[PDB]
Amino acid sequence: GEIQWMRPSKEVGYPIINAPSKTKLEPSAFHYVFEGVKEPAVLTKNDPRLKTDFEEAIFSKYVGNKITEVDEYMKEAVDHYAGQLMSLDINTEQMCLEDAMYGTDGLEALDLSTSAGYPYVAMGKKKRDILNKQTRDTKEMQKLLDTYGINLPLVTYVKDELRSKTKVEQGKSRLIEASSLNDSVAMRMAFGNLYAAFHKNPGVITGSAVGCDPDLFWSKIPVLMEEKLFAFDYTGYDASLSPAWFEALKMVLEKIGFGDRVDYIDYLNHSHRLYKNKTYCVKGGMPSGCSGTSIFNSMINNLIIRTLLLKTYKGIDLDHLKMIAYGDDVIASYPHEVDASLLAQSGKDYGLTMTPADKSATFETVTWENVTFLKRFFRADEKYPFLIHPVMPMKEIHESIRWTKDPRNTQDHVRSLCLLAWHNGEEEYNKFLAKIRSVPIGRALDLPEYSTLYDRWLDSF
Repeated sequence: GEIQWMRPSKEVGYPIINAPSKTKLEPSAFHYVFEGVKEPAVLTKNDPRLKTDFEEAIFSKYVGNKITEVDEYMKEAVDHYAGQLMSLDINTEQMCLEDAMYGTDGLEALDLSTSAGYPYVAMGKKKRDILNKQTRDTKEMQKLLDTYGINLPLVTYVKDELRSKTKVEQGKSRLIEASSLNDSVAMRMAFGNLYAAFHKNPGVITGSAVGCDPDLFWSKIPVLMEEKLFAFDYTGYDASLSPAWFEALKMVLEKIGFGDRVDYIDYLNHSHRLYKNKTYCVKGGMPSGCSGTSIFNSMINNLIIRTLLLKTYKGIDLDHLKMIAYGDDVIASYPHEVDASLLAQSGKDYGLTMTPADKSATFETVTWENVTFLKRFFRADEKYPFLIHPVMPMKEIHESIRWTKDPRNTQDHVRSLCLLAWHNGEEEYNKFLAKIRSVPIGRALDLPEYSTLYDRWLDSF
């Protein structure tokens, strides 16, 4: 990904975009009861905590485009992976406007909270106005698609979330690039069926984990995986993707019966976007807040791994590659051991920064005892070994609970955390509930006891 040019929006007929200058995150009732070193991300150029220019910091994720064309290795990766998706019988038909808008089996209805995008964000028009759950009306949207068309600029927002002390001081705040409602709708109509297929089939056939339920999915993973596991982390995956990877993605889509609408991928790839008073054009790099982003990143990750395997290890049998990706996150396996370090260097050739899995200083053997996926460890149940617990470290949970966006969401926010926490064992969980109940707010909450969660989990398979 690389910025081609940037400049004042007024010079090209675009209006300035107001972005919430204040963070919605504030110390929660549990701020001093649990330990955390995280603070709200930097949102404006003026934040006193900065130690380097804010504008440069946020855009520096656009490293450039290391590759131009789609080489032989990528092509075979495309063939192999396209070959697998082919077996799912993915409905190639387009999805109707109604389903694309209000959900259907396999696809949730448009999220009514996230940005409406341009020009709606500049008109003052919000989502709850364009649609509604009960009546499932499309007349309004239909009228708006005809009015402002598609392929509209993305609106770039600084993501309001928790970041480490360093990330704050270096202004390393992440960006959400909001897709226009129209684009969102169109893309959903175009690939709705593809998304549904993916959500209903997390595993080694889609090579995707998007939409999965970790409580249940964990127990299936090891079975699906080959003998020797391998993994690594990416640095700025989304922004590092070169146009060539999008081309490969288009090739896959084309091979699975989506040829007629690969144009949407160009839009993700080579787009035009708005940030405050500035307008800029980007070549390469996957925009975060667009329709299919997770799925497309995952598909690309499938092509990436294959490509590196093919280039690093001629003769490799991809039919024996068992991987599951969730965007840039990935768990992979092969019957034979592979050198992650060696793969990381082949990666650098395709504009990919690959480092040891889970910030280890050096590349080491990945085992079931140390591997993580979606920040979660894998731990067989002490009583029912065949059932695997997804284990989110308590540190993450403590960090999260120390803050709040909406005091009314406290109940759900804590409840959610518990559903994650209990997998750390009864003793750990009780200490957690104990701490929660050491403040009035926490005592007022309605939380599940350990035995409840455990029994429900056991019964769920």
